[PDB]
Amino acid sequence: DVSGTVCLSALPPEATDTLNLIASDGPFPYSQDGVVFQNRESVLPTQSYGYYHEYTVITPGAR
Amino acid sequence: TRGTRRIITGEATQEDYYTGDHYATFSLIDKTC
Repeated sequence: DVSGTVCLSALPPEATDTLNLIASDGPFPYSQDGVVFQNRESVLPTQSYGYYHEYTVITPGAR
Repeated sequence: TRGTRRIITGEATQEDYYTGDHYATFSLIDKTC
């Protein structure tokens, strides 16, 4: 289940950085950025393999 | 390690999800507020 709908202004400013890099296809800060997300727990609606992709939102001080 | 925050994209117009807890829960992102 998806837990409602959160304003972009209520998220960390680093989330806006991630959205800007998704639009330009990078360059990305982490190796795992752009890989397929499997959705193996069915939290999101079921879709084909390759429908969903994952990207890091940086946490300041976490390298 | 890089912390627990991520965005997942789907294929549809503005279909983006935020997680703060390494995929345990998700919310749809409203880019208009």
